[PDB]
Amino acid sequence: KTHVQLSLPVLQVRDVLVRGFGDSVEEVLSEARQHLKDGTCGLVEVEKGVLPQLEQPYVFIKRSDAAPHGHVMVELVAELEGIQYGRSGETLGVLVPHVGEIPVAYRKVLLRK
Repeated sequence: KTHVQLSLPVLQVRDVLVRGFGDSVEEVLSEARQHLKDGTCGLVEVEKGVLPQLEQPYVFIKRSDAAPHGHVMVELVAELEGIQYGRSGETLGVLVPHVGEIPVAYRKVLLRK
């Protein structure tokens, strides 16, 4: 399927144990997609002071359209030293590995895969 319904655990930035997906734009997009497929991907909501507490390159989920069955359609955009790889809508948050952190909420998304 071109899209997959996912429910992403929303993590507090100070709880996150693994603060990024790797060391290159291509690696972090690769790893983010693998973790999204494996159900091992968390979401951190972006506010003042969040991104400097995480590791670049960043992987964002961004709204790709204006929401089937409650799931917002999203796609992945990576960022490294202020350059983004991808073009999409509003940021819903930054993706990180999930390794058992307790979430504060869930974000229902339809991921363009």
